[PDB]
Amino acid sequence: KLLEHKEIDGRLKELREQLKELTKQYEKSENDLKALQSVGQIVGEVLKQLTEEKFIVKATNGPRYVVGCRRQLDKSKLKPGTRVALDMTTLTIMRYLPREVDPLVYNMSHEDPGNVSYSEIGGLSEQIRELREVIELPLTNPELFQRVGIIPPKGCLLYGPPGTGKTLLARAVASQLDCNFLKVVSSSIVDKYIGESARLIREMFNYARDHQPCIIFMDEIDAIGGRRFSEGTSADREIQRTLMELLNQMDGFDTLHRVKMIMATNRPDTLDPALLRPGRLDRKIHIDLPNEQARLDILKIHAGPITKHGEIDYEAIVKLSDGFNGADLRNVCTEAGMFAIRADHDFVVQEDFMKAVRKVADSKKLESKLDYKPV
Amino acid sequence: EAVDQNTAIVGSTTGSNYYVRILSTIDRELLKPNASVALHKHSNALVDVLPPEA
Amino acid sequence: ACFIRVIGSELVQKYVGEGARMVRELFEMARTKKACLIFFDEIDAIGGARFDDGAGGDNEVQRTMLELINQLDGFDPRGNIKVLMATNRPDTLDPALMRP
Amino acid sequence: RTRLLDSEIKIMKSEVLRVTHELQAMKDKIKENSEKIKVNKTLPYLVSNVIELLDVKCAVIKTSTRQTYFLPVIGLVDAEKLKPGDLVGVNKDSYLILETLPTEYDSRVKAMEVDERPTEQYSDIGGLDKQIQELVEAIVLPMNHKEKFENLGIQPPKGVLMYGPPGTGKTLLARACAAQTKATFLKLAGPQLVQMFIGDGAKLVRDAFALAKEKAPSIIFIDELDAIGTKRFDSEKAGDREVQRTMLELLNQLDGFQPNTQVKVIAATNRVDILDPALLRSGRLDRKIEFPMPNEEARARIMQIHSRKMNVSPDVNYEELARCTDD
Amino acid sequence: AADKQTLQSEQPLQVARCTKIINADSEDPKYIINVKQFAKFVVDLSDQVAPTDI
Amino acid sequence: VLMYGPPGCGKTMLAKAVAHHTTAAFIRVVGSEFVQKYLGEGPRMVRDVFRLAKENAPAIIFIDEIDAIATKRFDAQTGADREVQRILLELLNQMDGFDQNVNVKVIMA
Ligand SMILES: Nc1ncnc2c1ncn2[C@@H]1O[C@H](COP(=O)(O)OP(=O)(O)OP(O)(O)=S)[C@@H](O)[C@H]1O
Ligand SMILES: Nc1ncnc2c1ncn2[C@@H]1O[C@H](COP(=O)(O)OP(=O)(O)OP(O)(O)=S)[C@@H](O)[C@H]1O
Repeated sequence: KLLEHKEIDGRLKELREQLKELTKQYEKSENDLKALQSVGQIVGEVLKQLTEEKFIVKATNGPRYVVGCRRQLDKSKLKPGTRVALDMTTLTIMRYLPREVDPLVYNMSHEDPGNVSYSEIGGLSEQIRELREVIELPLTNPELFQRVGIIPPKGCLLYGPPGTGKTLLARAVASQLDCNFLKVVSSSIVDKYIGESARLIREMFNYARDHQPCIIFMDEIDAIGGRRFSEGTSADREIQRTLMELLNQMDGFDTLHRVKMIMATNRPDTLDPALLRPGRLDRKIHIDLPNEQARLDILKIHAGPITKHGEIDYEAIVKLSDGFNGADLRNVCTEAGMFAIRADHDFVVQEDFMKAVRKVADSKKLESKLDYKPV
Repeated sequence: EAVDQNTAIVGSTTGSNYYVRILSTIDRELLKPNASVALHKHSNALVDVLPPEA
Repeated sequence: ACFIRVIGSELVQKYVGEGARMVRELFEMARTKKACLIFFDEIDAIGGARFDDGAGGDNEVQRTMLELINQLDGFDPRGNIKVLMATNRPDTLDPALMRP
Repeated sequence: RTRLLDSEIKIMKSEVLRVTHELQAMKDKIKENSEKIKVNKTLPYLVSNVIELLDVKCAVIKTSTRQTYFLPVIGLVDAEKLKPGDLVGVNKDSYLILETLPTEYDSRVKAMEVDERPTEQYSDIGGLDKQIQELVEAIVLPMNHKEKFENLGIQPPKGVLMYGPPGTGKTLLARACAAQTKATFLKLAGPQLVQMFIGDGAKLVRDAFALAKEKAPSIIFIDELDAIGTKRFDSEKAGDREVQRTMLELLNQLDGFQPNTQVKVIAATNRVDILDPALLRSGRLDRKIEFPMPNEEARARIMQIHSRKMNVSPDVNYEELARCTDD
Repeated sequence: AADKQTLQSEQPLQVARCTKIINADSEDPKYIINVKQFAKFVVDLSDQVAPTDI
Repeated sequence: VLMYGPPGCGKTMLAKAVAHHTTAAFIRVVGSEFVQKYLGEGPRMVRDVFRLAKENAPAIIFIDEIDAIATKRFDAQTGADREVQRILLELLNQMDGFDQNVNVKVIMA
């Protein structure tokens, strides 16, 4: 005679699940009913402090006021250039916040997917190690730099033919540090106005001033950097002054603190030789079109998830190919598996690699000017 | 500007312009420029004047 | 005996679908009468190319042009109504009325 | 024989506390959902924008009258569901985030979606037959079976180029794949990307690709890519800028960073030689598919395809007709 | 004063701001209005109208 | 005062050091934020700097920009000509030749 124990325990557990999943959502909605008594607070900024409790302020949508804090708001921490909160009705200061974002920063900052580490890439081991010495070190420890006593360097630029995985290398960086990446495509900065470009640059740079270990990556900088000639196009005046926004605020009065800039271009020639002086960017390091061992190693990276057999003629694929990126190897391996899927090879024959080398090497009829060598 | 004794005209940061009775508290010459002055929320009258700003 | 004349930039009026409302008006005056002729001219500002980026501007033209494709041909075709369209270019038109 | 007595007194207490569970639900929901319907039925509840979102859970609201309102208590959403730079609906009096607006698109993006989807059954394409085969294998099967790729483990393809003479048929694949595959079709022309309005085509590219991100079976038919696809110069005082901004934004938004197989990119140019080396390379457009001039029988075939629904007397020799058509 | 008394009876009968329509949702009326100048709005109707002709 | 030289001679470095040595109220701005939308906006910025300058002291106040906002080409109706005009006229008309007791040595380079 013990079934009533289970016949009450199961009902107690199920009614407890009901009461928990219902009454807890009911307590959250009770907190929402309490939030129905919560007031929207005015955004604004201190203009200047006059007395111990009078504070000259200005609404960002309009008027100007002299008001006071609550009781414990740490008035000393209000310094002109801080973003504060005001009451709606009595208009008294309720809070100060860390500064704004203007969410164009958000929609390219936290859009970033983390990647695999540098195990995906290869044939740039010199670039891996040396660019590691110019990127990774002073946030691991900045004090071997201070054991010798020298200020750490600032930044670099990647160049060569387009698409070799300059940005994929930055992705391998974006998988390594995993800390504070701001990666901007760096051409949409001109909206339709004049100083809004500069203002967004300032907003990102004060975000980099607030947060310590920041990383900056800009791509296709030819649109935004450009070259200074005598003034022709009025739509290049803006690019010259935006470039001077870069010329100051990559050095500034205050030098940056752990704010690394990483750069990657398709042509570094058209950049102004005011930007080619070191200190700002330390060295322009080259990523090349691969060699035999480079093609072989990145190919064997791409030869991984393949239902192959004892047929893989590595040397014919690498030697019958005459300059092909990691993504060109994606093209060749992908379409070799496609030629397998052409007439449905559930396995992978090697002879389709020859067909893919045929197709892509014949497709290279279309691409000239294979270099832009800086300085 | 001031029309007469202790009653004057102030524009505002609310958008429009107003003509206000001002107290004898502020000294009668402290209002030469368009100086930073203090008004009332509800009933719009001068309390104090601050000479610097900006 | 019938004819109506309509310049394109007559529809430059500053409310959304007002030009589309006059497309409604012209197509519901067309079916009242038999063997009639509305005439079209300056059909570039009426719109043939779907120019767009993230602006949201000259869109009454856009929805009016969609209303034009809708009531023009497709969904109870024309009958005893013929309308000529005048231009200097077959270059700035739509491939949806170049629907062959 | 008293464990059942304690458990049945606890079951009467379970009915009591379950009446209390239903009480804390429904009786409190009287107040809550009554006044939350009533706050939803205050107005068309003053749509607005979140500027940022903090967690000291705390949000800043800008109205659609461009007036700002912080709150340290958000309300009827969660901090993860919203994100800053969103359309949001806010009470006029309490200034409270109520509900998210489902209007997060543009205007001529919604006009860009070709809704008619005209019919091209595969009788019509004649002479491009191996192009039909390579085309289906490189585009339609990415829409159907990624199992067919990654059970052999390679990749799905990344764009295909349709080029040849401007008569031999580039419109054919557009209407054919739109009518025969049942994915979400979207097209794109070239002078659309030619704008007097500076600095806005990046919004077109990124917002159309977010549209493709949220309408995942996304055929995107780029047409006349060689309009803005032009091989670059390095001159002085000669040339515009924003065409290169839109072109390079399409490039850096397609390749370089953030890849996605929720996009399918179909471009079709007449000529190829004007195009950049960066517009193709091997992840921009994977394939380089030239089109044959219709040899003899392809001319006869398509000429009969146009004469399918017309009255044709059988005294017609198509090989004679198409064979005395040269070029 | 040819209708002055009825004009002293239309003072409790006054409604209907101008408010051009942008668009709507689906499955329901649920329209969307800008007034003129202020803002935008996602509106719903009073009950004694025709949801067809909106 | 006016400076020139190739990029990389430590151009801001002198301004850094002279800001360090001095006692005065080293108000700094930079140049490329002067190009802004509303009427006389950057001109209002220059007058804010000058009125606050004459309010503080003739102590030392600082600006560091010359290039491409104030070129000698007055004569072009080619874009932002309201802004180009107000910047050029503001620079000259607040230069004035002199103000004689304010804003010691705007250094341009
Ligand atoms: N199978 C076909 N059916 C109908 N028209 C065809 C066919 N093949 C070719 N054409 C004609 O070929 C011409 C051009 O075809 P398309 O190349 O698709 O036009 P398009 O859209 O201008 O392509 P572009 O200019 O290269 S981006 C038109 O006059 C078409 O009618
Ligand atoms: N002569 C120098 N010797 C050593 N380091 C120097 C020297 N000049 C500048 N620096 C370094 O660069 C910083 C200051 O350089 P800047 O004065 O900003 O040059 P610059 O102003 O950026 O050049 P411009 O303005 O683009 S022409 C110092 O903090 C040092 O780190």
